[PDB]
Amino acid sequence: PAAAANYTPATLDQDLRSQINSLLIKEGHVAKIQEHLLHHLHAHPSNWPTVVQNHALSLLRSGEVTSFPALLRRVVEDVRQDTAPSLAVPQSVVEEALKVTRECLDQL
Amino acid sequence: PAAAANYTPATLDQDLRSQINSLLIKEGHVAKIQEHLLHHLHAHPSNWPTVVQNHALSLLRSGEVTSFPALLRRVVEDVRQDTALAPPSLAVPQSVVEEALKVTRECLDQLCEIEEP
Amino acid sequence: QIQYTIPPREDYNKLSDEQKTRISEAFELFDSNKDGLLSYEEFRFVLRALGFDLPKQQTYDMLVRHGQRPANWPHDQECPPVYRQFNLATAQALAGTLIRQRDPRDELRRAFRLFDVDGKGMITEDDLRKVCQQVGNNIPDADIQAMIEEFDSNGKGGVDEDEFLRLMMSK
Amino acid sequence: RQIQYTIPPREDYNKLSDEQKTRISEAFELFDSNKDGLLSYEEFRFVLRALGFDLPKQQTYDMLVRHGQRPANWPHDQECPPVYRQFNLATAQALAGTLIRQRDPRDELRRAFRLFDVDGKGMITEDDLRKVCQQVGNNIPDADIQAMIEEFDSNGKGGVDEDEFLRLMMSK
Amino acid sequence: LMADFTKWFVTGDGGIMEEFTEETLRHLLWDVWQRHQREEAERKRKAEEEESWRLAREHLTHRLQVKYFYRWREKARALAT
Amino acid sequence: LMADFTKWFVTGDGGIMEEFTEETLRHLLWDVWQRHQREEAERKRKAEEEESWRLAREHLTHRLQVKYFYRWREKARALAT
Repeated sequence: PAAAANYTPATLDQDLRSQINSLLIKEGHVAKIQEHLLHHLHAHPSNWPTVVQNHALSLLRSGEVTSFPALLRRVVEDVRQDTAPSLAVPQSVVEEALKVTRECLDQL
Repeated sequence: PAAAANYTPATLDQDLRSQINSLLIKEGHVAKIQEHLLHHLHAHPSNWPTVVQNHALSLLRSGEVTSFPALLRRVVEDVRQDTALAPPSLAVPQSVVEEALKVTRECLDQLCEIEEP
Repeated sequence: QIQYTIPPREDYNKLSDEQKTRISEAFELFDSNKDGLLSYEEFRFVLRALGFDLPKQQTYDMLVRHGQRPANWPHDQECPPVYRQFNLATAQALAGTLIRQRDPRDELRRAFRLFDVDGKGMITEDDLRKVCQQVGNNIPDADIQAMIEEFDSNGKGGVDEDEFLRLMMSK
Repeated sequence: RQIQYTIPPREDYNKLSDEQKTRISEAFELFDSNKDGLLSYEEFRFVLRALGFDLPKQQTYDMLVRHGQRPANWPHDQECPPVYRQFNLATAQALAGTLIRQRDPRDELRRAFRLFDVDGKGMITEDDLRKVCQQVGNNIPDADIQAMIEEFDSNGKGGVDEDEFLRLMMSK
Repeated sequence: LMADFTKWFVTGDGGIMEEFTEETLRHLLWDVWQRHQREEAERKRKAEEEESWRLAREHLTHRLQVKYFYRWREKARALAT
Repeated sequence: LMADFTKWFVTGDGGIMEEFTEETLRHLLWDVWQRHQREEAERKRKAEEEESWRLAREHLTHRLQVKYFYRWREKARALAT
């Protein structure tokens, strides 16, 4: 019930029509939660959260950030620098995301 | 008894041999002790010792005097001068003096006699 | 943001000798290292000694704006705000500004809390007596009785915060 | 006969350092609870004891009679006793100054030795240095304090006695 | 190929990886945030127990009490006539 | 009359009244002296324990300990080379 239509290949490709369509259909018989679950359970083994927490802690300890939203913005900004101890999410769970999302996206 | 020498009357008189002699005779077969008793007993009623003590206290509390001998010399001088002026004063009341006259008189009457020229 | 800059002294100069002496006193107290320099937390304490319980944000702003690097730090490398220190000048200027900016009511409220330790909400004769015992000087109970009765407008047996402040600010 | 009420000289107060003068003013202001800028006899005694002076009553009394000023409330037509006289900041400053400048440097050190060694053991050990470290608040590595003891322990007794403490604290 | 589409879908901008990492960071950071708060409570409490501070505090207390007590008593004495 | 002689003897210089007053003063004054000593011990004791002095003392102790401790440690590290 879903046609790729050359699938908008580039990782940077900015398509929201297809994305909101697929996401909307996918939300029915929700899969988002399955991905989230599998990912956390597969996210903790690599030892990333401790890195993140220690960084956030340092940020709070220095006193540079003094509110949770600011801490969130600061840290999300920091992790975002995947391209640059790295706060980048391990490639393993990315491959896992690829697998499970592919599997759950194959059905549609 | 002891024959005297016409008593050298004025209080400030000079003869000291008769005085020490009389003291010598008096200490033997002691009578001095009676004087001490009668005096203490008659000295405490006028309430003099408390005044003396309070003065000594003030002197010690101020810190003006810091040794017992100095305290003694000071208080002795003080009573010396108050006693000088009298005729709260630390002068010894006249009562006990009169008492001294009486008791000393009786003791001396028993002890000695005074010849007449 | 401009950074490492020395703070202005204008708000420190208009102080009296007592105050300046109190600042220098606090500094010298919390200056255990004797180097004429304070750590960040030592500076926080120095301000807390003057009666200022500022939030981390404000002291951190002070830290980045007016914090000087330590000597041991290699100049070829960047220094984080937290590792910076305060000379006497910065502490003086900052404390001065803080003091002249301080609301006059704060010290009085603090004091009211010092007098009324039980948190009853008012200062009674007993409290004044305890404080008298703390000061060391003995005052006749008529005076303290008058200290309460003259300013008690409710006949409650004490003086509340409002009355304390009002009487303490009154000429 | 004795001269009385005279103001004390500042010559011995002037050559002091800012620290000393400030500490004196601090002590004065501390024990000046009435805030009248004047001290009683005992307040002044405490002010001197705050500087670390345990003078005998005789000396402070001499100071009192020589440099004690009558209070204002006192009727000027009658004599006031020495004990009722008070000390302004100037007198306290001058007297304290003389006292500080005349004091030998060993006194403060002996006192300090008693402060480090509170148990009266007769020597300062590593534990004491550790306690003092805890008192000050700063944490120093045990190698330093171990070196603070060992470098100056000439008996191998496990501490530093008074003599050694003074000798080392006075050393150039 | 579906694999390419899912690749774009998961690691693209507004991808699943972004929403996920954002969410997990939100909750994780909240946890460590509360942790830091508790830690600060304890650190402040222990920091307060320092002696230098106790001295500064006591000195201040005494000074204030003196100042405002005598000021107060002065006002009282004034009004008492 | 004997009374005149007694008068000379008692109210004279070196009289019994003089020696008496001296002695009684000696003993009475010694008593009040020891008394004063004990009173001073207790009064000083009570005067010491209270705040103002305690603040001055604590301040003194701290300042001294700091000064000579760090001075000492300086000597030590200096010697360690």
